[PDB]
Amino acid sequence: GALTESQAALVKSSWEEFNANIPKHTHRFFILVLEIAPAAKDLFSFLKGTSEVPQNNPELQAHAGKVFKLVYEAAIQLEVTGVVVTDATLKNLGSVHVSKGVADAHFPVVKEAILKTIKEVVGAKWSEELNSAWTIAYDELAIVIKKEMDDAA
Ligand code: HEM
Repeated sequence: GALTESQAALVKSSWEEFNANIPKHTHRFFILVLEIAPAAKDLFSFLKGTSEVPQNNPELQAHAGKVFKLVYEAAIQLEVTGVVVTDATLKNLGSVHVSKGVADAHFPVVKEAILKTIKEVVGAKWSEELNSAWTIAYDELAIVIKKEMDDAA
């Protein structure tokens, strides 16, 4: 619907299972990115010039870890305040995605890699409720980001 408290708890929980194994789950996420769009390898500074996705790289891990934490924090905010707030950070995030060559058409790629990562994290605990929770938070955060992108390009 638009982030009920039970949806918000499901996101927080799954997020906590994600961050219990950062090395594994962030390796997995980038595999799921290149399986959807092999061309995306080149947008990524620590992926470029590699064969396979590094398994123990700190920059890959800190990056993929901020990405997930931002969606999870958008979902708590949609559930608390009813919106995703535009702040320094997300306007900065609009400029950086612009610099790197990210386009609007790119956003569904990262969406499907997050949904698929999360389904492998929770395993048997996966639900349609959890899936649709992650979907709303992502899509609400991509709107605000794309907005910030667009003002500059
Ligand atoms: C809601 C969705 C998104 C979130 C929350 C997000 C979050 C981030 C964050 C936090 C960073 C690092 C910024 C910094 O600290 O410099 C970043 C960088 C980046 N994002 Fe995203 N991102 C999203 C969508 C996208 C999509 C669709 C693409 C395209 C494939 C993408 C590609 C990149 C690239 C290429 C970088 C550059 C990092 C580097 O090379 O070191 N992002 N994103």
